[PDB]
Amino acid sequence: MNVLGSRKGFTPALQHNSSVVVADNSGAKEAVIIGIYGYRGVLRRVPFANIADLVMVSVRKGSPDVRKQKFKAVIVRQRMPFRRPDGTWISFEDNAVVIINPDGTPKGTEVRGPIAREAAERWPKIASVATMVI
Amino acid sequence: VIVDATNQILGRMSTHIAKLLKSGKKVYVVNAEKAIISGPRSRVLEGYSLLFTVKTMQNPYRQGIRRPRNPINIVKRTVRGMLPKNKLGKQIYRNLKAYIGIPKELEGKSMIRFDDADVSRLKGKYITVAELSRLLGGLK
Amino acid sequence: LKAAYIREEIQIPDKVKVSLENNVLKVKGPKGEVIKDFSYAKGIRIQLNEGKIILETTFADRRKKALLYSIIAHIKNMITGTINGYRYYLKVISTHFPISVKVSGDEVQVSNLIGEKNIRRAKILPGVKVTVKGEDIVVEGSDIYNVAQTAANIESSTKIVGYDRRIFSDGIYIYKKEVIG
Amino acid sequence: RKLSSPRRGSAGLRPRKRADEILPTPKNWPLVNLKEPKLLGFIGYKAGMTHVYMIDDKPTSPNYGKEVYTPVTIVESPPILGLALRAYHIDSKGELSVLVDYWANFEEGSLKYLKRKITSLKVDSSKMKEKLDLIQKNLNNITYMRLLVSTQPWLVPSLGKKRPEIVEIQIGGGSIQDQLNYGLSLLGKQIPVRDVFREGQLTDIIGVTKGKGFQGVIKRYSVVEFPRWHKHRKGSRKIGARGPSISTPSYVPQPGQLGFHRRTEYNKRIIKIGDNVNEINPAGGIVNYGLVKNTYLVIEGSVLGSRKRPLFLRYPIRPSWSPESAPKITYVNLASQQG
Amino acid sequence: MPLTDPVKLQIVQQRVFLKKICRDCGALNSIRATKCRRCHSSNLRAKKKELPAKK
RNA sequence: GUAACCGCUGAAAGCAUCUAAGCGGGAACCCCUCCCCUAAAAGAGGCGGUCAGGCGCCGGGGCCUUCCCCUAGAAGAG
RNA sequence: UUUGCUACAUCGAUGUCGGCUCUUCCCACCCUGGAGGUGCAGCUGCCUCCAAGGGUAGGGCUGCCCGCCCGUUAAAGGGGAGCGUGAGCUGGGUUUAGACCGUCGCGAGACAGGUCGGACUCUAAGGGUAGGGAGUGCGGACCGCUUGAGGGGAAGGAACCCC
RNA sequence: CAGCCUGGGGCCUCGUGAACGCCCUGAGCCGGUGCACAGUCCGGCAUCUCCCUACACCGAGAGAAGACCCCGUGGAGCUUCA
RNA sequence: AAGUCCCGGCUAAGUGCCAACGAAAAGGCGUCUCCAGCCUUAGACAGCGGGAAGGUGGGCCCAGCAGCAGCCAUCCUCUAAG
Repeated sequence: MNVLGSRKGFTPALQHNSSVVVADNSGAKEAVIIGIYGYRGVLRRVPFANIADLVMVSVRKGSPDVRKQKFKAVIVRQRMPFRRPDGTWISFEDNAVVIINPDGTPKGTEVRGPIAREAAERWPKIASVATMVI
Repeated sequence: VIVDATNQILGRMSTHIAKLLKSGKKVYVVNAEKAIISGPRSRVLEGYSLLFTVKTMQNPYRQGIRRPRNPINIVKRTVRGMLPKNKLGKQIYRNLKAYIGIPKELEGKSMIRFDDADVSRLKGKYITVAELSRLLGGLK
Repeated sequence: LKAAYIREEIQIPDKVKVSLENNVLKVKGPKGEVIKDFSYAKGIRIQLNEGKIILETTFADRRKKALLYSIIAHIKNMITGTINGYRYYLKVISTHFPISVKVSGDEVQVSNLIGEKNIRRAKILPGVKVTVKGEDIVVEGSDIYNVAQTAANIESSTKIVGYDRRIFSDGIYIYKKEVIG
Repeated sequence: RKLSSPRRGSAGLRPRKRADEILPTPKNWPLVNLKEPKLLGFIGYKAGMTHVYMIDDKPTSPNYGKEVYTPVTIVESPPILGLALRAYHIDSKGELSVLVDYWANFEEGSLKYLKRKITSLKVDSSKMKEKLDLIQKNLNNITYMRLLVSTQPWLVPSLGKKRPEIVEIQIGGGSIQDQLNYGLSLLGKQIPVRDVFREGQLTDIIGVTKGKGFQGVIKRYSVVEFPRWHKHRKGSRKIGARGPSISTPSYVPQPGQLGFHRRTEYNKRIIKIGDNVNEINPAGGIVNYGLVKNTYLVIEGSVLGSRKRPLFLRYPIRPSWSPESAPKITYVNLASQQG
Repeated sequence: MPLTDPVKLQIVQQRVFLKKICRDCGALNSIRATKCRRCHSSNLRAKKKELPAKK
């Protein structure tokens, strides 16, 4: 959307059926990645995702009105280390996503925890509600 | 026996070369790029482009391999199909040499032609062997 | 049917020097000179009389007599070209974005069509003069083919507006021929 | 049911055989490229690798005018020795044979290092006087001029050898007569790297890659290993079928030699040419190589070959862009490579 | 038409009396041709211009 | 260099007409450029250098194993 | 490329479903490239012609094949090679011997109906292929440098974003 | 979506020392012919000789007078309303 | 092994170079040939300039279709002209 024009590609951190935490107050707590938007691959390979990628998730744990429903989300944190163009390696404590509306605005009104800058640059509406950006 | 291949039909000339070879003679074919082939340009090219597998060519003449695209190779490959398939047909094939232009050592010698292979025999629409090799890949 | 004998005459006017040698016919005149080879006219005898051109053939089928009458039209075009010039007009039609055209040596460059930043370029054949007056383009010359081919190259380069769009009349189009000069 | 998957490996690289020489020469050379007489290549030795911090030069780059981190390879390049002058022509048969070679070492350039490779000319056979007038007589039908050069390995102690390598490098520039004059001035002299290249240029690297011996099909072609049970089940590191037919059972993967192949690279940029080796040597030496003590090149990215591999550097034959000077370097990693 | 006829019954210089379309092969033909120059079909039709005003 | 096709000049067939003669354009296609193997190419290529000296003999030049090794390596090879 | 019809070949045996692995081909074109028509304003559609250089993926259900469905994608085309490939694997299906049920039979027993359990042999004369060494020829014994007939290649393909 | 490491083999050398395939040694391949899928026949295109390791695609590869199916005025065991 | 044999014609696609053996309906004035019928120096065909038409653009129905929207007739200022 806004920063893909740089080298937007990192270590392949997440897959299909990988679990993530939902880092916002939308109601969900845990989810499972169902689809990766944009990937097109080769024989036997599972589609991958890293920071600032749009994904489809299915909520496995949360409030009754969001449990077992499919949403769009972007990856904001990842455990596996990735390198910034100025040569620094970053690593987070868990894999997390934030759930967005179809037009890109966050569904929740608050984001818990730190956010990578590549996610804040590509998704301006998320950066508007994020408090700390790393 | 020196054969001048200027303005001569490729197939008609080759049948006289083969009989000369079969009688135990050495045949030099000079001006091998000036012989003609009847038909339009497109007609002749697909006659030779359906043999293509792959592309490149990389020396002085000498091989004679599955895809001739040199004016010397084209003339030699045409004669080879008219020769006997026994062991003599291989010994006799070594007595034929084709050149582009007249070499230095054959400059002042008498050449022959065959009057029933002349370009005057056909209504028109032919190409030269040099023009064919230009499109096949030989720089000539 | 086979026409047993057919013969035609082309009158050479004054101020014109016609030369014929080994099937090559060249015509010299005030406006210029034209050289054309007629080696492909098999079965046709071309005679250079003292004051006219003579073309003869016998037992012509539908294809030999079709050839003979095209050679006649070519010769009469050479004579006309060296006495009077050929002048084709092209019109410049634009809807919203004005079109700019300019001549640079042996090339015509067309820019700012329906808005695109590509520059369209057209070849100019030898012996031809191209000038831009305004909303019109004028192509000069003695050989009719070179004048016609050059004006058609300008015509063809600007067609590309005719891709992916319902035509709203944007391009450069041929207009007329044959001013006295 | 017969999904689609691309074939494993390139069909254009077969045979994957061992290279027949350690220093290959290019078969083709870049065009004149509108210059004045100069050589179109140089010879170097691969030392090691490190990383620098430069400010980006590419005006179209996303990181323009910013400090970015780049790996680099270090290539040690002493001067070479110009040995002979070689002229090519289209001979009878219409080929590209060699007309004559004009050697010049006797006036100055009496070397026995050169006799470790060639038991070269005696004083009796220094009749090179009439080789030169043959070149001048047969001028105007000469197509290419090439200079035979020799490396000087005895100037590199970490490279424990003294016999040299002999290659020929092409001259591209003005006229043929102009190129003959330039080639006679380099003859018997020592050619620095700065007479050929300059900082910021692009190059093409030709050499031999690191050898790896007889190998399987999972390393040679990256075929897929048999999944689950078959990981447990009668042999997994193999292909199932070897073709369908008796048509000369075809070009399918087989085990064999991996590495030590002649390859080529494109568009490798030179970032720095240095003489002060204290700015490039890491603490404790380059691991498994030694210390740099000659002129060196800093080439960004990777280079084929192992340490102490002779590399041929050539002008770019399909260049991507045309750089200008000064990719400014702000940091060089001089830390130890052990631990 | 983006490529008119030089001195003919050409149009876009203030007309729209366009060309003729073959129904078999699809090629363009002259306004006064009787059969296609590619296949010789005689199954020809006119290009569509526009509906001028109304009924 | 062409495919489908688009155009010019032009008759057969006074006109018209991209085609019949005669020309010009025109694709991830084909050939060259580029990369890899190439003088067992039978037309089996080219170029620089060594094979001291004395009277078959004396004397001598070269290459390999052995010796110390690794850039290479299943043995060979390099 | 289905299913039938025939009974020419194999009955002192050509291992009989599906899957995996790997290779290649056809074109009757799904996407990528070119051109045109339209009841083509633009965006998106629909249709016709050339073209096989490149691509055509991940999962849930069933032994499957077909098929239905989930989230994507430029598109997730369709076929052949003894229904390519068991001296490469597997062994879910199927067609032995054990056993249960339903229907049928006086019975022993049968089904083309369901269900549980049930073995996968071999050290490669020859060819082919992948690589690595010597010899003879060219051409008396050696050291070094080359050319570029010929041969192979997909060495690149595609999408998203900026203006 | 594979990578690295270890024991025993394999690889090179000394000693002991078999078996199956075998009309023939004459077996490169593509298109055909022909009981209808040829190493040997026809037409082409190829092909200098020997040795080592590795692979098992082809030799309708090796191994067993097909258990399936049908026939024979061949059997054997079981059954009963023969 | 024996004809680059002779005469009259056709084909431009490499069609074809096939006794038994491999192509239909349909389309082509592409070109070559034979039959019909109808116009031609009392000026044919095509083309070119003009007359290129008038009461009337008659009209029924209609604000109006002023051939050609729902049925249709049919009269001369005329002669080198409608």
